Amino acid sequence: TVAAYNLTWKSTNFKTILEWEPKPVNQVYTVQISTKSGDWKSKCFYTTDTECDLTDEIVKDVKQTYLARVFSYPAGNVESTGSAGEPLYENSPEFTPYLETNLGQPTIQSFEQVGTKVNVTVEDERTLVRRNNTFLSLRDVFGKDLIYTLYYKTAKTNTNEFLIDVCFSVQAVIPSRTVNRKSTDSPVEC
Amino acid sequence: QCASSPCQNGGSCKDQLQSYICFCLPAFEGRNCETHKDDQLICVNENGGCEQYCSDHTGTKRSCRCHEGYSLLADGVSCTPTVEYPCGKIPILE
Amino acid sequence: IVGGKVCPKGECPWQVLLLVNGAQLCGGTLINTIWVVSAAHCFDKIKNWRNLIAVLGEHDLSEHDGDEQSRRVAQVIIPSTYVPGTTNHDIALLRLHQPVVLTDHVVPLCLPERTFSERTLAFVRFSLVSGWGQLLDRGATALELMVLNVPRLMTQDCLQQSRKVGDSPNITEYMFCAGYSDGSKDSCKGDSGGPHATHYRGTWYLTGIVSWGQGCATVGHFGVYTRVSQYIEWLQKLMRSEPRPGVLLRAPFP
Ligand SMILES: *[C@@H]1O[C@H](CO)[C@@H](O)[C@H](O)[C@H]1O
Ligand SMILES: *[C@@H]1O[C@@H](C)[C@@H](O)[C@@H](O)[C@@H]1O
Ligand SMILES: [Ca+2]
Repeated sequence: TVAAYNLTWKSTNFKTILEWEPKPVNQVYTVQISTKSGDWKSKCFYTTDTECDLTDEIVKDVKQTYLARVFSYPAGNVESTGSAGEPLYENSPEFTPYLETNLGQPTIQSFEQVGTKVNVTVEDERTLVRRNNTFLSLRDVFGKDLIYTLYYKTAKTNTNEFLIDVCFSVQAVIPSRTVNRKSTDSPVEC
Repeated sequence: QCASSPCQNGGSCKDQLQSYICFCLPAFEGRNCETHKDDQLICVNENGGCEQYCSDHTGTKRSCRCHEGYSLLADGVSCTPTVEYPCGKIPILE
Repeated sequence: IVGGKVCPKGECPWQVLLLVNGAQLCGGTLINTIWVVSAAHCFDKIKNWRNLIAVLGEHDLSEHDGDEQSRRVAQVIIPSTYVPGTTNHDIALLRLHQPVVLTDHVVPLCLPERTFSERTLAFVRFSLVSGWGQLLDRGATALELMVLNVPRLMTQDCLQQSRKVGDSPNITEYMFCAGYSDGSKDSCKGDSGGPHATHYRGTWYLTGIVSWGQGCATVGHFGVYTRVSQYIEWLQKLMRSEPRPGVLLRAPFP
């Protein structure tokens, strides 16, 4: 019976998946996830998949740090290390959604070219984070934490709108981030 | 990239650089919304939703049960003391 | 208990204090009116059994309010695989001579079903250990009941996080570790035999027993407990069956 390895978090816009290896040869897996002091909660019971969507659990508090671990079982079973009499498992890296989730590639929506100035506006794109069955937007979750970055040489704003004068691609940015600080360039427009 | 409509069960797809992302309806999860929430009432999952004891059954719904001193309520999941000092309850806090 | 708090009176009502000759021995847990669960190793020395006594409803050891009830302990049953002086199979079950009386202040802890206990209670993160033992590795035993919340670990985590030691015993399938490895909070000597108790939707359940230890609150180590889930059907066969003569009994295990 083989322990999972290379457990990794793939996350964009809070949509969150844990992947690991190997592909199961006569064994199944169960994932446990938990905050650093919550109880553990099972997902993906006895799957032969090597991934698990943990989005629902992690969007319940995006500022918490989560640990997941993945258990391996035979056949068959339901038992055991033998040895310690528990399921063989392995641990994921820690994961703190608010600080590590990849910002999705934004999309410019509006280019009204008013006077001597063009006003290019960026879209407040929905995330996997829900309040009452409905989805919060990037701006709802990050507030004054998220700025944007325009190439058109470069500009920048911390609202969802720019304004320049006499080509166009954007960039979500969270400056306070140690990692995945910069989104990926919106698809280029004009 | 979303062009192959990969979100099942009514979900929306939003394409990404080199991939996509499914926004699922409330009762579904999974990469492709393929996972049925309504559908994993088993004991190793939050205790089958039972307050105390869980029994899984071949082919049928799991049933809940109670410790001695307790009896199962109408809702089929909760327990209620049937005695004066039930085990594992703190009367000063009750 | 190193690093805990005073348990407010009657908030650990299943807490038992074991005395020999009026001297502190151990903790225990009340699982019904006549049966207390303790730790085998407490009974390794015991000169005169005549006076074994369990105290229920005890709180402040230094004086005497309404609530205590004392009982002679009629029998001490320990697993037949326990070997005196070693760590494995550290559980004892004690028959009181007469039942205690359940009050505000004296209440049994639920002995859970085994698979409930493997499956659900083992993944409730925090549980309470309590006692009147030493408040620090070499220090003074307590006088009011001390309580402490520790997190449980799966044994692989335990083995991974602990400093290796010449000759420290194996953490077996009859054991688990909960506690902290930064040296702040642990159970300690004289906490033995009492309860690690898990709260789950409104009811509390024995999940473990205080057992052993590299010192207490030692940097690099966790508390080790007896995994009560292995002995549930042993505990129950014994409680259901017919009293036998003798004070110490070695009952077959499994
Ligand atoms: C539908 O099509 C996408 C790409 O547009 C593919 O990656 C999915 O796996 C498929 O189901
Ligand atoms: C996109 O959002 C998802 C959650 C569902 O509402 C779909 O019907 C919709 O198109
Ligand atoms: Ca007293």
